[PDB]
Amino acid sequence: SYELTQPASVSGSPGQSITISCTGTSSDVGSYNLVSWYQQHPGKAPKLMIYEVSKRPSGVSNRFSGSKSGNTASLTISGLQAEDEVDYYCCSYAGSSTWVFGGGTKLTVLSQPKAAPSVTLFPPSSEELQANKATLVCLISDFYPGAVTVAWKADSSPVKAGVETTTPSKQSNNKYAASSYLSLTPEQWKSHRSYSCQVTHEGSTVEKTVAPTEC
Amino acid sequence: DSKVGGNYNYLYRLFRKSNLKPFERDISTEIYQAGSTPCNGVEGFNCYF
Amino acid sequence: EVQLVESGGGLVQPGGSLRLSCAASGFTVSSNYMSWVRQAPGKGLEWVSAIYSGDSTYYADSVKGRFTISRHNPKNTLYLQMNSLRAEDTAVYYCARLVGALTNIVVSGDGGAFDIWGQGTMVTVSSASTKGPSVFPLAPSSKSTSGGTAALGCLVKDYFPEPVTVSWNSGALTSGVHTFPAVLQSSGLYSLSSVVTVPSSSLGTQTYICNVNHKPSNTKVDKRVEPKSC
Repeated sequence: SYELTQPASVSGSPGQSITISCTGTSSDVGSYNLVSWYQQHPGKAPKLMIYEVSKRPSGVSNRFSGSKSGNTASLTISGLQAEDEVDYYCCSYAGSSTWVFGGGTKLTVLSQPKAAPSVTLFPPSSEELQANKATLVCLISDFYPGAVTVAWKADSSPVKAGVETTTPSKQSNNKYAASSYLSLTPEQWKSHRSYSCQVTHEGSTVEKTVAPTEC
Repeated sequence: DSKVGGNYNYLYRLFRKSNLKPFERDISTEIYQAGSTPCNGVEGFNCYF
Repeated sequence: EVQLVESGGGLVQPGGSLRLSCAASGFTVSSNYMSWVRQAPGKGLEWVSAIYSGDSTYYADSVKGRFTISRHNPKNTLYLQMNSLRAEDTAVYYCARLVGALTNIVVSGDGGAFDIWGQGTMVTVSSASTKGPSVFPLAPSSKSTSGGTAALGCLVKDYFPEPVTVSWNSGALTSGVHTFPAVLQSSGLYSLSSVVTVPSSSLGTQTYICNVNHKPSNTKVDKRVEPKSC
């Protein structure tokens, strides 16, 4: 319920310097000091890289720094690499040993090689048809930049009913993920001829066409 | 002054903020806290009640 | 050895309670750190649990009268009797550390360095009852066999509520394993995936066991993934 202003979308070229901020008020200008910056690969616990803004973490590469003045900020992230596309926060005091911090600046590193989205389409299993259910499991992996729109072609027909697609989630190889599902009935599964899953990733399209079981 | 389960009624102050003067008794539960800029102390780590 | 481990996970219904636990191993909780960060993916976070023992006035003006918790130092484990759990508290917590000022790490400075965490537990407060997950073996196709790398798995579909954990060959298959997170259906059901890229020559010869575990419903399914044998 307590939330402070941060620049959510930040980006910088590798080898450059970027500035990260988190907002306070006039009750935070006289003489305190408590600011420690975070680092999160999305989906797991954070990582410490910067604390004690202008001093030394024990084991940390010294390419990162911070700088402090007035209403003029910096978490100075310099020497950007391909592994800096991570979430960031600060820390701060709230008075009488209390605490508050900012709203999650998310860094995206550009100048990275674009990779075609690897798409795998799975038809429903035979016992799933025995279960009177049908699910088109479309799995898109290893794509960057992650701007994908999953389209379904039921015999060259765009079907939007029953389409559910996940949000882009970071993968191990500095790319994002997607897992889309089309939930249909076995009557509608064996009526159409073919089923294609397509994606629109930075203009590129990768399609997977599957067919119902022959026997 | 030796109980089988241990003595907990008595207490002892290992360290104090400031120096002392002869024939002085302190009646404050104020805290010992690393260097400067005290903590004020409520049972947590890297300061000292 | 030194590790924070979450334990005591179970199903919670509206009007009930449950005793969570964060156990430290290696370092005793009598003189160590515990910070309960509550995380909801995609949005901001909040540190809430205010239990620093000695029992004096230190609390946050947001959870007054809701989160009650006790202290047990010698056993090296803390229990969280989170009473009156609200259904809008769907988040996986983590007990973590910090840094103060006393010892050699700080002689001049401030501190405040969360550095060691737990793994979290999966506790869902849902009005509806728990349902056993349905495991459907997604078999390899002809394209996967002819493509050199076969893709196979078992879709976990139509389970409510979370969680479902999928392992391969009881830990005997780790290379190529990739787990695709669950989907939020319109009706509230969930469906996740787990695909391992295997050699195509190992189809049929090497058994593919996927272990699907759902703790609140207490269901474990050892599903066999077999090729299309018509």
